[PDB]
Amino acid sequence: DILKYEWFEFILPEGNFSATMTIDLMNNAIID
Amino acid sequence: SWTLLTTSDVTCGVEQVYWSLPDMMQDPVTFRSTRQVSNYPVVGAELMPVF
Repeated sequence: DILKYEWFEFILPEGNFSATMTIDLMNNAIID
Repeated sequence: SWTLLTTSDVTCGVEQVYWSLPDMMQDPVTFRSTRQVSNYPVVGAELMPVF
C-alpha cells in the first residue's frame, strides 16, 4: 500500500466558547 | 461585509451619566449659565452602574 499526505488549513465558526467546546470544534473540522 | 458578530450583552448596552451642581461649582469652560434642566453645566461623569 502507498499512502499520500497533504497540508490543509482548517476554519472554525465564530463565537464565544468554553475550552472543551472549542476542542470539539477542532476535531469536527478534521472529520469534515 | 457590513455586520459584525459580538458577544451577547444582557444589559443591552449601558451608557454614561452626568452630575450637575449649579449652585455650588463654577461652570466648566465653554458651558453657558442657564436655568433649563436639560442644559445644566456638567461637573462629573461615570458609567450608569449596571453590570
